Amino acid sequence: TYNIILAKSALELIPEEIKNKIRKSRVYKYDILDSNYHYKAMEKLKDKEMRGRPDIIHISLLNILDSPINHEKKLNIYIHTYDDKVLKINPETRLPRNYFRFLGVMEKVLKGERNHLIKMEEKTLEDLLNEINAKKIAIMTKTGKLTHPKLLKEYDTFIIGGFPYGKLKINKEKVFGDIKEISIYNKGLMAWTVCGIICYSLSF
Amino acid sequence: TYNIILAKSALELIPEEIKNKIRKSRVYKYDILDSNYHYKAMEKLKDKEMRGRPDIIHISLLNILDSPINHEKKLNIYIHTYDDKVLKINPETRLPRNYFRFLGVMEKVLKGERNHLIKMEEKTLEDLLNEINAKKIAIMTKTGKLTHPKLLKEYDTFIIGGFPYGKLKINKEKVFGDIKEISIYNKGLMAWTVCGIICYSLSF
Ligand SMILES: Nc1ncnc2c1ncn2[C@@H]1O[C@H](C[C@@H](N)CC[C@H](N)C(=O)O)[C@@H](O)[C@H]1O
Ligand SMILES: Nc1ncnc2c1ncn2[C@@H]1O[C@H](C[C@@H](N)CC[C@H](N)C(=O)O)[C@@H](O)[C@H]1O
Repeated sequence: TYNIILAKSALELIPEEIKNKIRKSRVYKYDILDSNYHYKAMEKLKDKEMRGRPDIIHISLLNILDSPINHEKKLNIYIHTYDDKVLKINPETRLPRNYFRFLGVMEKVLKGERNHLIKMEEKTLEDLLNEINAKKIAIMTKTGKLTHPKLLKEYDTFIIGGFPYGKLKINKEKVFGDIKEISIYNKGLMAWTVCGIICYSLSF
Repeated sequence: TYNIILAKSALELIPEEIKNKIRKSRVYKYDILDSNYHYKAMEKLKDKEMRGRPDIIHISLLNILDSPINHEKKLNIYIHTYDDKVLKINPETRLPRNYFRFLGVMEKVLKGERNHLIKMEEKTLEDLLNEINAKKIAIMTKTGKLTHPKLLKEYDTFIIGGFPYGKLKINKEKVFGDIKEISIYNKGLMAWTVCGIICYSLSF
């Protein structure tokens, strides 16, 4: 099996820090940080530029969950969040295609309510890698070594940034497995495209 | 330069027959049929089971538009709809990631408002195929002949149903080019997954 991880993902409950600046409305009734609705209240938020984009996770998961490699039960799926929660997504999860419905599911999971298909734990990215015994880790990034996807089969673990803008940073000395930075294209792609390219390279 | 077509797509202004059963609301203000909001009003609509799913198109287009093969300007992109409209999607279209905003864009286009990146014409699928001079056509369907994605490069035109349930029906006698039915996997996949698999085959 392969592990696929969307890491430092822009999927969080609204940070206490800024709840005071959030005026609630009926157009958006979720406690999930979303820049489309909280852009102002996020102005002085640390790393604001990489937070508040849950649709990156939604769209990527729609791609991952439906991929042949996942239908063949050959994937382990994890969402690691900006604030160090890890969601293990059961391969048979039926993810709502509706964005708001999606937010509703995630809101409950992140608040610790039980979900037999999506397990949540508090955990750093590095600890996750060690506990699943990731051995050869490909960190996907447009600034890594250009690499043909037919070579991706050589790694057992793939990490894709689940965030809008930035670069994925990981503490080498805290990870037992070997980490390699890998680009599969010379332009910046969206996260779900990268997830798709990985999944399909694993089947074909 | 390849043609990719999402065909008989579940993307329509509310059908004349059931307009009287559907009121704009604050929850969903768009004149686009969506069964997540209009399920009951669609009870007695013909082919209801393959209509009212704009999200299939939204997600597929997000995959297509961000694919390397499209960044390299090697795609022509078409949405053919259930009611015989054809939307030509400029490769540089920046499609809203937000579903409702996507609906707002598509609603205007379908109503005939000028959009310089998305052109709309009344047109059947067969007519579309003839106009673009499709010669070697792969119709994707799980029931077709299984074909490793590696071979997709031999065709010039790909057709994927932009609908939830059923099978694409095409009058071959009305089509100049050659049509083969092709399966890329031994299981029903979602349309966006098939689009993605095709797009990535074309680049690797
Ligand atoms: N050309 C690429 N090769 C490998 N991974 C990529 C590529 N483009 C985007 N990604 C992944 O997509 C994630 C989220 C992106 N919105 C950020 C892209 C950013 N330009 C980057 O390469 O880090 C990134 O953190 C990367 O992991
Ligand atoms: N295993 C598959 N191999 C090739 N194309 C597929 C496959 N599964 C779905 N598609 C395409 O995706 C479209 C949308 C589907 N939701 C329809 C599912 C239906 N089971 C079918 O294969 O036709 C279909 O019209 C096909 O064009």
